[PDB]
Amino acid sequence: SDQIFNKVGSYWLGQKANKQFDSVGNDLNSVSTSIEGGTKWLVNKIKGKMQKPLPELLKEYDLPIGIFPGDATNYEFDEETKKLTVLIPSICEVGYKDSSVLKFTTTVTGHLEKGKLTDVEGIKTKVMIWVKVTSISTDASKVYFTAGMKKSRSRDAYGVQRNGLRVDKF
Repeated sequence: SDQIFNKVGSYWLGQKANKQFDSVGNDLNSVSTSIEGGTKWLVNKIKGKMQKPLPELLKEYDLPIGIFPGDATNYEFDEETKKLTVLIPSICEVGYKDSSVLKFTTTVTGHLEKGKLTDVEGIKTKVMIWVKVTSISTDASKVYFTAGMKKSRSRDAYGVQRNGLRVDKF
């Protein structure tokens, strides 16, 4: 004797959805460098000309001090800097009871103007206070040493009158 009935229902549903966000990246690139090659002389002719009549002109755009050796007083300027740079052959530190001691660096920068070179960057000068911007005011003729009349030196003898030796030349 049977009348058994067990119906089981089955439902179906399918949730379909999709959200996939990703992000695209990017990177930066910047490579740069530089060298120096202003001095160029494959010939070694021992005289302040090298191979071109240039060095006279540099000192010519500069003041009549010529510093002393003729090696220094080079007239150059940088591009990015736009500050003029005078090349001194070697770093000379000159000290005497004059004041104390003065440091003349090689590649010094400053505001060069026809007549006077104002505000340097490399020449630490102590005449009374130690300052690295004490500059050389010249009247395109007479010179007033780096400080501004604080040290009285006559252009007459060799331009700038102090006993220093830029240790690059003998």
